[PDB]
Amino acid sequence: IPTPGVSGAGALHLPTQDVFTSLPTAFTGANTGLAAQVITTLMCHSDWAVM
Amino acid sequence: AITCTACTFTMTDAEFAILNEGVAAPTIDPRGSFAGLQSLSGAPITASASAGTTTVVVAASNRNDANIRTLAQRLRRAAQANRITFTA
Amino acid sequence: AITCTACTFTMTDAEFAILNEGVAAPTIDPRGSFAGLQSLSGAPITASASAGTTTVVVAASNRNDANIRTLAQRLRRAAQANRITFTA
Repeated sequence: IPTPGVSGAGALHLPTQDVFTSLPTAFTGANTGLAAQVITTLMCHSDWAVM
Repeated sequence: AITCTACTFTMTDAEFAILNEGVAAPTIDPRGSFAGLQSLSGAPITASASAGTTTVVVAASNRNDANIRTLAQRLRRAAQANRITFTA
Repeated sequence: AITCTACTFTMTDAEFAILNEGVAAPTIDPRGSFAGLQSLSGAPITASASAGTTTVVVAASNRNDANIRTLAQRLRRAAQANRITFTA
């Protein structure tokens, strides 16, 4: 199943109360496979989200 | 003299059938999420189907604020309950 | 996906100015009754004037259930407070 934030098939962790865009899965251009992978790091304060 | 001239929602036939308790477009199932709207003149909510797309509107003389709010609330609740996307 | 394709309200220029703190149609007063909605893709409310009639709509990408419900609620409250007839 896709990682959180990514919209694929069988996605389970997509946002449901907010408008969202799927996190990038691969860089484009001349980037090669290992350098074409995407990791999303989150710099956030404690009030960035509410559960 | 404040009037609502259009309160329209667009769906696919599958999602409408899910939210109408499996019933097709032309009629409103009493157990569904489109039943219970207050009727000022006849049916407050009407639905039509065309090319696989279902249009759900509030009737011409039933477009008060309460009907619009109730329709939006029921659509949101049904979409969240049935894992349907209520795109803006 | 469930989407809203039309959320349109019609009033007069005098009534709109009453609701918009006296400002003309092509401007939403930040202190008025049409300010404070959720901005998803810009201005959530757009108003236009034509032939003495003001049309207030929710923008294309801001038509979620919350904006529609809040707009209906604010219209009802402003009409009741200012004794404006919501004929719809």
